[PDB]
Amino acid sequence: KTHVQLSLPVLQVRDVLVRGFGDSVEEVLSEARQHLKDGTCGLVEVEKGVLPQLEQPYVFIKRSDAAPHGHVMVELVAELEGIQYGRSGETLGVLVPHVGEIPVAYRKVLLRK
Repeated sequence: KTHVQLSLPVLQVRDVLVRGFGDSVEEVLSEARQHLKDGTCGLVEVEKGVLPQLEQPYVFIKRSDAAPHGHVMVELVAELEGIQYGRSGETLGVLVPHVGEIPVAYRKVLLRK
């Protein structure tokens, strides 16, 4: 399927144990997609002071359209030293590995895969 319904655990930035997906734009997009497929991907909501507490390159989920069955359609955009790889809508948050952190909420998304 071109899209997959996912429910992403929303993590507090100070709880996150693994603060990024790797060391290159291509690696972090690769790893983010693998973790999204494996159900091992968390979401951190972006506010003042969040991104400097995480590791670049960043992987964002961004709204790709204006929401089937409650799931917002999203796609992945990576960022490294202020350059983004991808073009999409509003940021819903930054993706990180999930390794058992307790979430504060869930974000229902339809991921363009």
